[PDB]
Amino acid sequence: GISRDNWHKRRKTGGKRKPYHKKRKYELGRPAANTKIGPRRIHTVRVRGGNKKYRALRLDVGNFSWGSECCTRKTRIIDVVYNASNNELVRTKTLVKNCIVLIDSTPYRQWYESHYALPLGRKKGAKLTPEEEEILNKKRSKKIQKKYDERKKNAKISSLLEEQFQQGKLLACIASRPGQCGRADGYVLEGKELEFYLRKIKARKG
Amino acid sequence: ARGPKKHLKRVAAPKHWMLDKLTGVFAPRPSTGPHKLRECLPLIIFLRNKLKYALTGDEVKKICMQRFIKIDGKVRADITYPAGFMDVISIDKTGENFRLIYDTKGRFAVHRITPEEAKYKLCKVRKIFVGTKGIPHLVTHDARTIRYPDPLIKMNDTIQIDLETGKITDFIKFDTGNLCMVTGGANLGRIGVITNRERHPGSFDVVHVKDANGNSFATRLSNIFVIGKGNKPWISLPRGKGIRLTIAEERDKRLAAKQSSG
Amino acid sequence: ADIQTERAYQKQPTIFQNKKRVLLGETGKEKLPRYYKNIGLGFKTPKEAIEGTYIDKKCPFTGNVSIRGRILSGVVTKMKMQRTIVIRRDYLHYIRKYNRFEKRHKNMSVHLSPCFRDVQIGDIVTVGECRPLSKTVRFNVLKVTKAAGTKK
RNA sequence: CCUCUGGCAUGUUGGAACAAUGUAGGUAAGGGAAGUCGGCAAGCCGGAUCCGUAACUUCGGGAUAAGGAUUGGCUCUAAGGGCUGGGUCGGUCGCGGCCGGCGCCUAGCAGCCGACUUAGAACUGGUGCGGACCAGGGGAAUCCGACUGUUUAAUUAAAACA
RNA sequence: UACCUGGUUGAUCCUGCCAGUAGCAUAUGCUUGUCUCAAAGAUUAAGCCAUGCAUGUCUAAGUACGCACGGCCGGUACAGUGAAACUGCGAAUGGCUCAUUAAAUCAGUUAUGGUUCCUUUGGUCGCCACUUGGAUAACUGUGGUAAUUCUAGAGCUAAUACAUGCCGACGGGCGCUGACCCCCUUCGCGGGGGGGAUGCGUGCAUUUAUCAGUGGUGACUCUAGAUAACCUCGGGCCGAUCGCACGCCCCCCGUGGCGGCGACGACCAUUCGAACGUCUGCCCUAUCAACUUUCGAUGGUAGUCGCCGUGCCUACCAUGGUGACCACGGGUGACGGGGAAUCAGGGUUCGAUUCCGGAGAGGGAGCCUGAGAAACGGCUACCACAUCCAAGGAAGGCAGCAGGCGCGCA
RNA sequence: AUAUUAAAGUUGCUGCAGUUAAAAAGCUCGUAGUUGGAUCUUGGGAGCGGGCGUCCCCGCCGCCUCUCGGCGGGGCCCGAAGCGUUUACUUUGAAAAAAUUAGAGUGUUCAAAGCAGGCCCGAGCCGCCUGGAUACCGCAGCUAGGAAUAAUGGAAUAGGACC
RNA sequence: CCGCCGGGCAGCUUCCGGGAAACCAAAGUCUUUGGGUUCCGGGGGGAGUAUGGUUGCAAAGCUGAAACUUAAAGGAAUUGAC
RNA sequence: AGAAGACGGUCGAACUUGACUAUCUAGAGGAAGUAAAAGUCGUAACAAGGUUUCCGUAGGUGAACCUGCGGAAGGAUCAUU
Ligand SMILES: [Mg+2]
Ligand SMILES: [Mg+2]
Ligand SMILES: [Mg+2]
Ligand SMILES: [Mg+2]
Ligand SMILES: [Mg+2]
Ligand SMILES: [Mg+2]
Ligand SMILES: [Mg+2]
Ligand SMILES: [Mg+2]
Ligand SMILES: [Mg+2]
Ligand SMILES: [Mg+2]
Ligand SMILES: [Mg+2]
Ligand SMILES: [Mg+2]
Ligand SMILES: [Mg+2]
Ligand SMILES: [Mg+2]
Ligand SMILES: [Mg+2]
Ligand SMILES: [Mg+2]
Ligand SMILES: [Mg+2]
Ligand SMILES: [Mg+2]
Ligand SMILES: [Mg+2]
Ligand SMILES: [Mg+2]
Ligand SMILES: [Mg+2]
Ligand SMILES: [Mg+2]
Ligand SMILES: [Mg+2]
Ligand SMILES: [Mg+2]
Ligand SMILES: [Mg+2]
Ligand SMILES: [Mg+2]
Ligand SMILES: [Mg+2]
Ligand SMILES: [Mg+2]
Ligand SMILES: [Mg+2]
Ligand SMILES: [Mg+2]
Ligand SMILES: [Mg+2]
Ligand SMILES: [Mg+2]
Ligand SMILES: [Mg+2]
Ligand SMILES: [Mg+2]
Repeated sequence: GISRDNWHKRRKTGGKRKPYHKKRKYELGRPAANTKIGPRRIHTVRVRGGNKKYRALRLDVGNFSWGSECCTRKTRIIDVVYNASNNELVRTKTLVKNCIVLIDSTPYRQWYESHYALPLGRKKGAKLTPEEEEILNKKRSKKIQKKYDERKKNAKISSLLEEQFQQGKLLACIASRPGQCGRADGYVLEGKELEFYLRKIKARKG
Repeated sequence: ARGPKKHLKRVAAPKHWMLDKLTGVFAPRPSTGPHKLRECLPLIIFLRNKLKYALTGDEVKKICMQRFIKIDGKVRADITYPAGFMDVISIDKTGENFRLIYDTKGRFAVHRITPEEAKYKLCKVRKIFVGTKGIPHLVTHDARTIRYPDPLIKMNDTIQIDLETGKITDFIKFDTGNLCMVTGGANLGRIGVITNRERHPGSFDVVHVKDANGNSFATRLSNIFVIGKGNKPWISLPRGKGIRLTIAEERDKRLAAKQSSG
Repeated sequence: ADIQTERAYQKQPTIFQNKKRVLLGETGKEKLPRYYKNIGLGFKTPKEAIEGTYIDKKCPFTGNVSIRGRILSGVVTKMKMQRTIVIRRDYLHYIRKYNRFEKRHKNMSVHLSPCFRDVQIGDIVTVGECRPLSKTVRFNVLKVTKAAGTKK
């Protein structure tokens, strides 16, 4: 059909190999998924030895990790922003491995508000007045306050991330291979990497 | 070769089955099992070729399917089951019990044994494991995944499996001054203490041997398999004692047996 | 800059360049905690692997690539492929009829780790067989000698 | 080919018809030079990009040889350039200078400007797209004259003269 | 047995060949009493094929209400044979041929720390459950078509086929959360020590990310462990399953527990392998000297696919890669090898042909099922051959075994 | 009849020719190719063994290491390591499908074959005894000895070791 | 004029040893066969032809086959005949 | 749950059309070779072959051949004071 195999192409020297047999059902490819963003549409595929490959065709969510902080809520894949291989893939909005998507910051924000007991994403007095006070309001005292004071200069998040949170999406890289596995699991960009991809995206915009 | 092979030509078959030319086109071909095809004595060949218990395959089929034959104390109804090295073959209705230990030629001797002893078997460890929840395993040469062994049984060492229980019952560690039967290549069925082991990284490990009667040789670790702590082994051995006479010495011994003894 | 030349970010995997919130400046003195391995067979992982800041996945020291099987020696003759070289193994092939030999040269393409600076041509090199990491290339450079003739 | 500036009144007249013959333009089913002294006449071909290019040869050519493909609209992507800027720290003198010490982007980075092209991709239309205009029909051969040049103003442009 | 004779000359010695001489195949001629073995459509035409056969299958143990036989027993479904049909497995082996194919096949050698693996063998296998849903085949009966191993509509009726899905299990055990509570100290904020209801998780496999370094190896990004989540969502998985033979025991009477097999699965090892890779090796040919390359040539980076590793393919870069040590191209009366025939020592030639490996089923291509096929005694096209047609349509593949035609010395 | 091997030292590596029999480029330079002078540890020393001494034979003078492991200070010498400067060469070993071949054994009646056979035994033994060997298997790959031959290194605008 | 030494061109001389020989101190150190290395022949004819390729202003040069034919062609030396 | 169907992709048979390449062949006329043969013309060559032959190269000629230049000894001179 659409065969992967060395037999059909030239030798190191340049000369043409001759086809000593016909195509085989293992020296084999398949047509690509090139999965888009959108509500979940996955197809299963039987492969060699039986088994299954779960080819994502559409994909809305993904299980991205905040690295440093070590939380990893499941999140909506909001948009594909950049992809090192090819620019048409970004234009299409096509998730592949090492696509630099954005993801909806919300769950990480929520975890940070719960855990570190501070606000994230700056505002006047709409989020701070009703909900954050209720998350705080220390009827216990002593123990929990000592814990959250032990969560000291330690909260001190990166400046790039904080800006992204206050906007409300996070630059994130896909680590899974959608078209084989079916998931779009990845990690959030941080530090030097983040600095690099933000710089790439700025150069693209001009 | 569109898929797997389901035959074995005669002549293509292993030498050490003693399978003759003129009879038919095929040999049996072992079943898949705990031993490598080219390292077996299929039940049918153990019976009708070597015992002469049966005459045909059909007779062997009949012997087997009364559930008479009992390979490592379990009952096998496959005539092509690969019984192989250091197993048992308990036959019950007669009460002979064999073992499959290599002759000094390297042919699997017909080696009858006592019913005590026919309990246990001896086995090499191919590898040690650590499976889930930290539970360790062995894997024998005859593909027994024993679990929770002694934290000391390491690779190439040999264990005394009980059989009916299963499970290990004391073992011998692979070091110099230990009895060693060879299960491959040129020195097949020779037996002798180790002497020296030369670790080569990458390529595999040559292990020297010295026979009781002063004759030295070597092999590669894989073929070797230990059977006791120096001179005294942990099993019975077939007569000849895995010593390997030179063709001239054998001829002399045959000549002496003839004429004089009778 | 410097290391990040390609369009994607170029990091070593298997180290997490991130966990930091303490005094004494941003990050440590060495800054990035460099992963390397040793390749065994009594081959010295070089200084420029462990010290050096480059990355390369195909480098046998600082990358996913296992040396195994054959180890051959050749001699370097072209260095125009990037992170790779052609090395010319020579040998005397015997014909029996004429109880004589004939020279024969197989010139293998060979991956050259950037831990090795100062590799010239005409350099006796040792290559370990590895998994195939290009159409032609299967062999990573392991150690270099250069001493046959021209200078240290 | 269409337009502005400027210029004209259709070239010594008008009106009404829309016959034949004409002059000048077009189009034609099926065939395709059967027409004729003779493909005369007209028709095919035509622009560009990308391929591809024979015999023969004075080795320069032949050559747009021949023979193929693509071409619109729209929405994007990539690739090609200039200018200016750091002498920051300390001192002192009037944001500016002068001195001394660091720095010294010496892989450069930052901000500000500006023609125009080339390549690639997506979509799209009743397969239409060099949409009008402009714009080579090809080949195989023979005769003559090498060639470019010249020639009978008003019947001979040639193989004649040079 | 390391062997030579005849022939140029009037004669001679040579160079030199031709001719004899002996093997081995293929054929053919004449001939032929007995017996043991024994090759046999390879050479030409991988040219064409009439007829028949060459792959099916049931145990005590997945479904039996054919009524086709019969029981021995009724009525507590079932008892025992049992065609059929669904279910499962097989049909990828074998057999044939050698067209292709010249570092390709293939051989020795090694890798898979770069993957798959039906089966076998061994490990794992904590309110419908006193057992759920409806569908269909055989069987019954209406048929349609000229014609096929065509099938439609209506009746029924099962399952280990196809579906759904629970008790277990310890308001208990361990991670986080923590309404709160208690003890000590302090001028007191504070500091230290303990306990603790209610919530969320309460993992084998999957995918991602982080942490720490039980057992391993020349060799880890291994194996195992800890945290965070995710579910490759009904089309992730085991989670939690159907059949047969004996027939037992309860500090106890109607219940609750019990061994011996079969069959079934997710994961790990094993085996049979398969699949790619490593090193070294092949006949003639220069009247083949340069070849390869934006239609992957050689590298690099990130993907895609694939069982995985790799220009396998895509994007973006780089300009490499092979060659007189014969590349590239052409040829082969070329499948490779084991081996065969000659032979003193060397060699020379042959190897379609019974073992191993490959490749192929008129030619090309595409694919379904499946552990395994790019299958051909499986399908879908086209081409080329051909067969019935009631002319609307339908079927086909002997390089299986016999046999025919044809080709031919064979 | 034809294919083919020996004959054919008439393809020649072993092993042919090239003054006149066929045959040395008209001559020189010249890269790949092929081929390349001599040179470095030796006599000796000490013993076991053979024909006070002489002549032939056999283990010894792999060095260094103790920076490494151990069969509050140590020895003892093995695992590791400066691995044999880096190969070829040679010898040993391991690994090598069988069939064929070579070749043991064995009266298929003989043989070509085949892998079996043979015994005690009146059969009362209710059986027994043995086989189904070895060799070879280019080249390349792997293993450890040897170091003559042949390559190939190291200290020369200086560098080897040293509480 | 008489010697010696090196290296030239040759000469005579012989049972050096070769060689079918004529001859050759090289054409010797060859069945007692291996210092190194180039080129090159393989009965006679067809044929240095045809064909391609290449060089040359040309004349030609280099490279360079086959079918078919043929039992000898050829070398040296001897006796004759001429 | 889901059949026919359709846009687009992909592999891709096949046909049409060139393009190069190999092997096989018909062909007026031309020009070779070899063989038979009881032809024709001469005599080139071997004896000094009656002009030593022979080589390279030009021209010529019914045919062998001849001539010119420079070579050759494979000469009909190892020698000529
Ligand atoms: Mg030889
Ligand atoms: Mg007008
Ligand atoms: Mg007017
Ligand atoms: Mg006018
Ligand atoms: Mg018309
Ligand atoms: Mg007419
Ligand atoms: Mg006409
Ligand atoms: Mg015209
Ligand atoms: Mg033209
Ligand atoms: Mg003319
Ligand atoms: Mg003119
Ligand atoms: Mg005029
Ligand atoms: Mg005119
Ligand atoms: Mg005569
Ligand atoms: Mg002959
Ligand atoms: Mg087969
Ligand atoms: Mg396996
Ligand atoms: Mg052929
Ligand atoms: Mg075969
Ligand atoms: Mg096939
Ligand atoms: Mg056929
Ligand atoms: Mg097929
Ligand atoms: Mg068939
Ligand atoms: Mg011969
Ligand atoms: Mg001979
Ligand atoms: Mg000769
Ligand atoms: Mg001559
Ligand atoms: Mg000369
Ligand atoms: Mg020398
Ligand atoms: Mg000579
Ligand atoms: Mg000689
Ligand atoms: Mg000749
Ligand atoms: Mg006459
Ligand atoms: Mg002559």
